[PDB]
Amino acid sequence: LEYSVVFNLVLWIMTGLALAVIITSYNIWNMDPGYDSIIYR
Amino acid sequence: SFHCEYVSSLSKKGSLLVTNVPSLWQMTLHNFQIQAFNVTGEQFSYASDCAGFFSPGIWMGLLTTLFMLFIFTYGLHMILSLKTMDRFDD
Amino acid sequence: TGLELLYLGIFVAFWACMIVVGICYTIFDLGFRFDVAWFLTETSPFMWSNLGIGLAISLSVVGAAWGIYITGSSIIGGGVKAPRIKTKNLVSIIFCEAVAIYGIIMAIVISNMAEPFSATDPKAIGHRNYHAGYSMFGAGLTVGLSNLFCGVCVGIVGSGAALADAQNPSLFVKILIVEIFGSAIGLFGVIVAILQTSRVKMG
Amino acid sequence: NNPEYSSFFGVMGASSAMVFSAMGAAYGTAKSGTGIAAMSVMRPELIMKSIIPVVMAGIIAIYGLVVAVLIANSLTDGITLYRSFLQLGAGLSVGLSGLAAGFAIGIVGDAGVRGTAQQPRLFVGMILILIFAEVLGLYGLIVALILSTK
Amino acid sequence: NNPEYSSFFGVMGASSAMVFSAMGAAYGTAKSGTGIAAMSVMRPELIMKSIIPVVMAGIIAIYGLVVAVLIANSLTDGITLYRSFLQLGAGLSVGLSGLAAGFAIGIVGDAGVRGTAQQPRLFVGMILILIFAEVLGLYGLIVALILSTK
Amino acid sequence: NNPEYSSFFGVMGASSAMVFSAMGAAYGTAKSGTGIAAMSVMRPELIMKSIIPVVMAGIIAIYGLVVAVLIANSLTDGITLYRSFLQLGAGLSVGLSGLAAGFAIGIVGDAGVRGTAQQPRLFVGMILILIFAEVLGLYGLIVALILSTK
Amino acid sequence: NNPEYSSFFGVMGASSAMVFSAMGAAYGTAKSGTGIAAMSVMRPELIMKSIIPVVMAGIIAIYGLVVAVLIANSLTDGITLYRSFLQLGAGLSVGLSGLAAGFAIGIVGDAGVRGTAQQPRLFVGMILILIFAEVLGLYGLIVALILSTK
Amino acid sequence: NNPEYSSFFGVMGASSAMVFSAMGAAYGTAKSGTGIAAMSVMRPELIMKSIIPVVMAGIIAIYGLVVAVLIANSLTDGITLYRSFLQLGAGLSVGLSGLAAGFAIGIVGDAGVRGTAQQPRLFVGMILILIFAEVLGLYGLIVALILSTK
Amino acid sequence: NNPEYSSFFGVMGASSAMVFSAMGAAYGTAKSGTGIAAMSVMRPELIMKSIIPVVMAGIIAIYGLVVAVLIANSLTDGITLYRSFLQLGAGLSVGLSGLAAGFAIGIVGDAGVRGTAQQPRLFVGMILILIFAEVLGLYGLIVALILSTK
Amino acid sequence: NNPEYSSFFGVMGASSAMVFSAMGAAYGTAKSGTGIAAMSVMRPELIMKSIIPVVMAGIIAIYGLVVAVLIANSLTDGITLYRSFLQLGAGLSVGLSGLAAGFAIGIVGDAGVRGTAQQPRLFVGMILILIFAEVLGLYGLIVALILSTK
Amino acid sequence: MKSIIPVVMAGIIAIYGLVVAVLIANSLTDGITLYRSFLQLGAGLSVGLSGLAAGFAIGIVGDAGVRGTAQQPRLFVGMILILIFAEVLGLYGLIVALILSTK
Amino acid sequence: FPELYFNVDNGYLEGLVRGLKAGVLSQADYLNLVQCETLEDLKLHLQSTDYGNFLANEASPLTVSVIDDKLKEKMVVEFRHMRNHAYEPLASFLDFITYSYMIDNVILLITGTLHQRSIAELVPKCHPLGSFEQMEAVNIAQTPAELYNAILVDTPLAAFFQDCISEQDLDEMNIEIIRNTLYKAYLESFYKFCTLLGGTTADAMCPILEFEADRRAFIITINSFGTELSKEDRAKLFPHCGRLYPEGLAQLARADDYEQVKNVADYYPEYKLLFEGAGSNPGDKTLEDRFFEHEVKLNKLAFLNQFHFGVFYAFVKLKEQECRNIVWIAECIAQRHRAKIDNYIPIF
Amino acid sequence: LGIIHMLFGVSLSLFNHIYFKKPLNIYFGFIPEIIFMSSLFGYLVILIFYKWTAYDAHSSRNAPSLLIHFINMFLFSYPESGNAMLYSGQKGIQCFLIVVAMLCVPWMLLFKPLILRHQYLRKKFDFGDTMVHQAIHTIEYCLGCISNTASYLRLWALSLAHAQLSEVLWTMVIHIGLHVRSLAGGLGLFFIFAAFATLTVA
Repeated sequence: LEYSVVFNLVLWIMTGLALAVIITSYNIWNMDPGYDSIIYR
Repeated sequence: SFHCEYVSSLSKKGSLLVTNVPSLWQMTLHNFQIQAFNVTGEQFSYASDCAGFFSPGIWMGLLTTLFMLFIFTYGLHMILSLKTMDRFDD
Repeated sequence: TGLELLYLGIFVAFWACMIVVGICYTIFDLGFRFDVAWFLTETSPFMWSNLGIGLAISLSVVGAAWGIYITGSSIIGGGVKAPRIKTKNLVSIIFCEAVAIYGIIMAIVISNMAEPFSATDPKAIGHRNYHAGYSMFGAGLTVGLSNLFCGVCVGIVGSGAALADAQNPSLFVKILIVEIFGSAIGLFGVIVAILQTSRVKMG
Repeated sequence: NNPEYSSFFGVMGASSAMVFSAMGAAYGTAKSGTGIAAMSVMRPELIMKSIIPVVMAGIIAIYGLVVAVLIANSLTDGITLYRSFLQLGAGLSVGLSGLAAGFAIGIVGDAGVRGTAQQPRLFVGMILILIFAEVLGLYGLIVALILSTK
Repeated sequence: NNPEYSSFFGVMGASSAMVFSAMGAAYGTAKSGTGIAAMSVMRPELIMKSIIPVVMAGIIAIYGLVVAVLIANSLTDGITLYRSFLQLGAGLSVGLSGLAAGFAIGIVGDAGVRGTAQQPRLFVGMILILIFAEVLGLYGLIVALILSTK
Repeated sequence: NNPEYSSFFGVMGASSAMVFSAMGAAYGTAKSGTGIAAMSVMRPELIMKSIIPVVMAGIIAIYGLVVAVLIANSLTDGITLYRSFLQLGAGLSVGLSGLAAGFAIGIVGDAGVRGTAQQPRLFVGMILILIFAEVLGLYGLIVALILSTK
Repeated sequence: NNPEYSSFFGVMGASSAMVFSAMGAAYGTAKSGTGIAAMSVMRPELIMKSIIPVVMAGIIAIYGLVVAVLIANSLTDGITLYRSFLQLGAGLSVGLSGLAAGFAIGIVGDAGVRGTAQQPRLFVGMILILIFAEVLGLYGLIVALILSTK
Repeated sequence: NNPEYSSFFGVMGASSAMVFSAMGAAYGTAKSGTGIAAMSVMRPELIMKSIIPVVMAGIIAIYGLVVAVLIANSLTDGITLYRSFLQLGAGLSVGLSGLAAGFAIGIVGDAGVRGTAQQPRLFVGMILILIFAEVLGLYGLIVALILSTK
Repeated sequence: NNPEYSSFFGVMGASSAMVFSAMGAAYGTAKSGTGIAAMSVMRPELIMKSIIPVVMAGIIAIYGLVVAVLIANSLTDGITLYRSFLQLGAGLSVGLSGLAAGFAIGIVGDAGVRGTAQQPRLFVGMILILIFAEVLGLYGLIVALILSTK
Repeated sequence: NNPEYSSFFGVMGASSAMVFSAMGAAYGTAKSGTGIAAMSVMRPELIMKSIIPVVMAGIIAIYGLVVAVLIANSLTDGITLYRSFLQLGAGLSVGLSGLAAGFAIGIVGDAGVRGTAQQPRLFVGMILILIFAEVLGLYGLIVALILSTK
Repeated sequence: MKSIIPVVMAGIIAIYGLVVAVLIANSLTDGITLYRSFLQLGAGLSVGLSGLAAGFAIGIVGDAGVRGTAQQPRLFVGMILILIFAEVLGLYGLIVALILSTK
Repeated sequence: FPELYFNVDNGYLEGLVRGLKAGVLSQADYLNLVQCETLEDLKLHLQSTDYGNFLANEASPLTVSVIDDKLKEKMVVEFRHMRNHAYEPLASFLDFITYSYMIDNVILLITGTLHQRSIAELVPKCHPLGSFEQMEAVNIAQTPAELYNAILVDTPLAAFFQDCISEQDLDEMNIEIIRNTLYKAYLESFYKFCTLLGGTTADAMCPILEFEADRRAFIITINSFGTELSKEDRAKLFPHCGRLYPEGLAQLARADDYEQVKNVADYYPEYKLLFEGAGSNPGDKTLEDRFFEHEVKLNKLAFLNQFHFGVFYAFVKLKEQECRNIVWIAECIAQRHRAKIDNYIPIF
Repeated sequence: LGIIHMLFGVSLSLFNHIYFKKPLNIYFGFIPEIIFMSSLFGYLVILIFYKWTAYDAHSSRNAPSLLIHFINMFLFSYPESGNAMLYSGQKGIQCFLIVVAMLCVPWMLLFKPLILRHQYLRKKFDFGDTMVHQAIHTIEYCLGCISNTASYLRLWALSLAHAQLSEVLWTMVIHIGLHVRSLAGGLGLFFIFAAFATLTVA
């Protein structure tokens, strides 16, 4: 018993953590590196 | 067949046994397993468990949460789409 | 980009998992799970009823707000060079607000149908009572989304009318017929929700 | 008798019938109305011809209404599960075809009024192209009547 | 004998035959109708020739309708479960092949109509290409007829 | 007596009433503050008049507050699911309505502020359009006052 | 003896064989029609000779049909699940290979046709790269025949 | 009687108050700090006044901390689900109201600060709209104090 | 005895070997034919020697055919899960390694052909690069032969 | 005695405290380092003052380490769910408040430094703004310490 | 020859991953106690994803820092100072991972 | 579907710019301006419409140069006021409009430094839309090589220079080849950028840019036949985003006579009609004037869609055509040569 | 190794401040800095050597974990339970060394700024600027103690990686060169080791 509760804890906590990692990782990986002083020379 | 962790009259163990009236009796079948038609040999067939991936309380919960997260996402998509001017007038 | 990839990623991962689950429950012979009957029966009728009531408002109000922001922004943007716009074109705002009022009427009617069952078992609840819960959800969702689309429609065509009026005033009354065909959609959402509600009783 | 959840699919029939036809008719009208209003500045006389895409998108809302009325007048707590699925088929089949017709009407109405304002000879072509768009709502209605009244 | 829910698959058949054929025909009509509308400003005489894409998009709608009517008249209260799945198959087979045919009639129609206004010789080429777009609907229909009557 | 989870739906009700109306009023205030900034550089005297869409966005979040307080004062452990779902209904109904009205106040506010700056005849027009936008928040409030007291 | 759901996979075989091949042929014909249309503006003579990318997309549509009829003619009540999985694998194997071939015929058909206008010597190259695109539909057939008749 | 797992909701309450209030105050600060540092190059005298959006962003995080502490010091092993959900409701209700206020403080901070350098009169206007952005965090607090004390 | 579903994974293995390698060889052909066709206007003679990327794309589909045949001939109703899983692994291994080889052959073939058009020396280089692409399909085959024969 | 599997959330608390604060500090460091690097070309003397946003970003990773270590030291196989959740919520509270603070530190570091090179008076302002960005991590830590030790 | 530093600072993140991967892998067994197995998960994520955070931190400040250094040689010291507070994120993932792996 | 977001940020300016387009001279207004005898009558007519008071606080010995500059002043204040308001999805698009003037300012800057003239002397000649954000290039002016390096840092134009202009090319190339090769890169990039703004913006902006690409191809070709530009140079300047790109451009590169250009134009009805529409006969409208008439047709058509940024581009080009019309009328009035005055292009 | 070289580093600081005649730096910096470091490090190093002598295979069952006692010492939070203590009176030693280290920070942070304030008031720069700089330096040294200690784990990390790369290269390349006949194995090993040597160099 409680197995639907264990599962809906672990599934949704892990999907929340995995989205927080994925979104943050996507945001930093596609962050502007900002080297405008040389990108044109 | 059927399997359950606690066919019991106690709330601490799921309250599967229900009395509509006061009772002098209590019971618990820890890991209860039963099969009573189309049995073969002395071996149980595959068991449906009393606990699946979801429950009535969880479906009501998710059909709210994973509905209002659609609505909060609309909130979040418009608020995150706020912008500001890069210039101001002469 | 990022939010589109997030919504696409969730949508794809969700439906890919429902394909894998649908195949796996089928081929393992677990058709005694995936019991949609259990889902619709043990999920409380009060939930369906109240999602119906709250959506009948909020989706109608989401439509009417979308409608107001669209036509009201062109009204103001054109009204800079044509101050006459602010009066006649206000009908496109009043028709957006009518779409919310269609929502409020229909949600109050559905709310007046909601009652306590005092029951916690499917046979004790009984068919009329599940049928109330679902038909109240459906009525509320029908009006709610029909008004959402009607509000999006009225504001859009009201922006059309106000930007045309800013260029030639004689156009407004001639164009304004399109907002009537828009506002018909919300009214049809109300007529259907009335009929879906007309037979229910909770208790 | 029938199961308690029986009427759920039939309710989603009536709701789909109207909502997707409201979505169709709203997009068909919204798109067409932008065309009409923008076009009318150049050619103010053309409004009474150019309303026809909007009347067509209004007919799609009527198709969604017709099937939703017939389904709602055919709902009861006592409904057999077989009829309740047919009512869902009917509601999707008009609703999403009404949506498909609304999309076409909206796109061709806007292009059609814009073309017409430069070249009035397009008007016969526009009416033909709108007939071939709006008839998808009618096919959605035919299939939905056959399901909902069976 | 059979699940009371069995008809649900055949009902999603009838709906999907209609709906996805309507979405095919709607896209075929929207895309080529936009082409006809813009085109008719330069070559007004071509309206009553350039309509052929739209006529064939209507034919994909007709294929959806044929199978959706065939399924809907072939459904019954106690339908045999595999006979219900055959009807789902038929409905997706014509419905989505109709959608695919609609996609080709749409893009071929738009490009072929604009191209024909640039090039009077293209008309025969466009028609041959549209037949190779519209026949996908017909193959969708052949499979769906065979399945729905197996 | 009542189910263990029962009070949760009323709780999310109270939360949504405040959160969603907060998001709406936040957007309302952010758009209006941007419009005020781009307006003030040219028309600094106008600020005390151009505050109207901001204070109206702040009023939208009071409609959320009022319901979130009413729901929260109505909670208890022993709550029946009927009262709990009525309170979730009050929650989304004010919540998303306030959210939507906040979006209309923000966008109409930013325009109305930038428009009034160039054309003083619009100040009353902006006030009127925003009154329609505020009334959409009031409708959410009316049903949420009904549901939370039912 | 055999499972209830067994024929659903056999059906998904037939349907997929058709639907994904129609999608492949539709994409092949949509890109190729775009290319032929835009090419023909300065090349009357090529309108007939250039239709070969379309004809090969029409063959992908037949590879779908062949497997879909071969599966459909072998569906029945008693199907032992194993034969239904074989049929699903056949239907996906031809279907999605038809989709891949259709993608490739589209891209090489567009680019190849445009290039053939610029340089008529390209035409033999366009045939060779198209044999290598069309044969993916044939491999899709070969596997599907083997599976559906194992 | 009290179940296991009760802590999750109350704990996610405490954490959500802190996390979303910190996200709010981090967006409020990031936009304001961008505004201040892009602005101040032309106006050194405004640095020690244009900090106010950042101070108000800090206060949203304090409302978060208040509720997160008030929840964290009111958890117990085997807490009843009613108090635990109330602590979730309080948690989200300040946390997300702080997030919303964080967006508003950010935007009025950026636009109001940058605008001030070209127009000093805007600063008092920016303070007032920034109180209207800040006070949503306070409505979130008021609801969160209420829920956590039922 | 062994589970009735066991053949499914082997069949999805066979399908996968064909499907994912057809997707690979299609993409490799599509990009290669684009590059060849775009080259031809400037270098009409190189279009024959530049077939080689397409031939290697074809070879990736032949590897996926081989494993799809070897899997498809190795199936029976009673197939042990151990063996069916080997076949699924084999299918994905050649299939996705063929897709990987296809992405390589395409990008290398396009850039290599359009480079060789401008630079007659590059041919000797790009064939070595294409070999280091196509060998991925051979590694996939090797692991698929190894898996399917345990 | 009490539930097995209880460890999972406590362990996830340690990981969340570290991972998200390391993401915060990485973003903070990264964004700030682009600022320092691009600035240094114009002002080769400001390098050693300009490190402070990088240092404060590093301190966010220290806060996540402090909680992660405190959690890990407080784990046991027999951990009551009350302590296990308190550890998860502590983990997310610092982890994500540190992420928020890291976002703020990255943005105000970069904007502060690029502004400071154009006007050295901003340096004090960048420090004051940055204290309000960094204290969010300290608040997250406070709640995490209170939770994990409750 | 100087600007290789960011590559080697990224290089240590793989090695921090390897240290924990090896430590976990040697500590596995048939029927491992769940508690010891979750500890190994938490370690494995904590290094792996802090390594990932440090990987991005090094990538961005290495790309900007090397470019900046070629325009201004004085940045060489600022760059390697920045690469401390970048690469230390990999180390903190290691610290917690070792603590968890031996708890 | 785009309508349903567009007015969130652009709704106000969309209303504003259509309102500003209502403030243009109709065909009847041009037919009134030509009725007169002196520039004082141009003032008195324009006083009845949106340009009123544009010659208040100005000297009584009025000149056509003052009317030209004051009409440009109104056009540029009407545009600066929108650019200062627009948000990033539109603000990048309005900046692409300004590039059609910054290219010419860069040619003035390059021409000044090649002639060693101080760049600050040319700032008053540069078009006001093409204002550089950083004047430090202008303040330094030290060498052409310094100007090149300074442009590549100070200006967001740098990404176009990197594709077509090296420092050695900047000295070796003729400035008119630099002007056109820049415009090739701009127009192809602005087209690609518009195809990212999908739906209505692409669908009703792209025809104008597709035409400008073909207009450039024809006009560059016919003007090159008496000149140093080889077959390769014409091809190198033609913009590849026009309808003619697959074939027509290649035939125009091969061309050496106006009959061969007409043969290319005779494949496309849209262009066949321009070459039939002007034979360059005595008293005829020129081929260039037919392209200006067609450009006005396309810009008018862009106002017939609602929710798109195409109206901001079509507005700037129509106000430019209006300035050009008022100045041409004012020249025919001031120079007394009213016989040709009808050569203005009607707009609405 | 890292602890000892950091203890040398603070000792090198003492010499350098003496050669610049800076009594303030040795008094307010070096003394509390070495005490902070030495109290934390000394406990840890003592425990490491003690474990290697105080335990064996017999005492290995239920043997105490060193890192836990080290963390608990810094937390001031051993709960009288869980792991057994390592030696008699160790609780007092934990309490003493951590409290002594915690008492170092105020001297380093504030006491030098206060003396510098009174020197500049009597000799008749700012107090706040001095406080900010000295606080930052103090905090960087103290947080650096933890971080820099852990940074010496790079030693181990690299040493493992080198060993495992070497082990894999041997097992993948050299092992294949071994054969059951003298001539075949002798020819195989020659080319196998040349390929191996190339990979070891790279």
